[PDB]
Amino acid sequence: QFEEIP
Amino acid sequence: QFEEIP
Amino acid sequence: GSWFFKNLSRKDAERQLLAPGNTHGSFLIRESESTAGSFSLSVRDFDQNQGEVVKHYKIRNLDNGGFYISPRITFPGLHELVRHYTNASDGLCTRLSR
Amino acid sequence: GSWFFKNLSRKDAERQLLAPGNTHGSFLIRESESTAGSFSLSVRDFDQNQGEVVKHYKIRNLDNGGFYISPRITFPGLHELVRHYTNASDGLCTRLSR
Repeated sequence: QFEEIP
Repeated sequence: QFEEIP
Repeated sequence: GSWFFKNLSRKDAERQLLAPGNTHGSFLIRESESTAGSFSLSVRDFDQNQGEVVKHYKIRNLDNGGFYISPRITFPGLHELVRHYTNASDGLCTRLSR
Repeated sequence: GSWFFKNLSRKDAERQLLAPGNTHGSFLIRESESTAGSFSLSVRDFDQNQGEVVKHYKIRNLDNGGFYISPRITFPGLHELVRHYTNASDGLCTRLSR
């Protein structure tokens, strides 16, 4: 699903 | 694209 | 389920078919998202040059509601289309496994 | 109009970016059709395992009307968000083209 960007 | 069949 | 999939593009079927537990004949019928009622048969096979490939055949629609891949034989449903090609390749690159 | 699309779902963003003519860094911001004000950035990129992929980033909303993908940098609007990531990947899988 979604991309984890810190 | 698509495979033809006789 | 099992073999019928809705909203699966060509590339998504390939990725699915080309995965580990699948073999030649592993297939799926997928329904078009921008066009309901336009189906595609996708089968995992082998090409002497490329190795494991996934072949795509367009399912044609009959006016009376049935379907067919080759003009030589038509079916009333997709279950019949599948049952046929699982017992004989009949023109397909390979007999489907299921 | 070029990068912003209303009512563009994930799968339709995927077929769009994954089409020829597009390169790595090609993208679009799309708004949900069932949740107005819900934005997603879709980016085309290469993944060493799977080839040509489209990565999805969730654009969040601030109660002041701002937007952000990473809480490290927030923007007054979408244009500001797009200009930022076009000049630096800053966390993203790749910088945006255009």
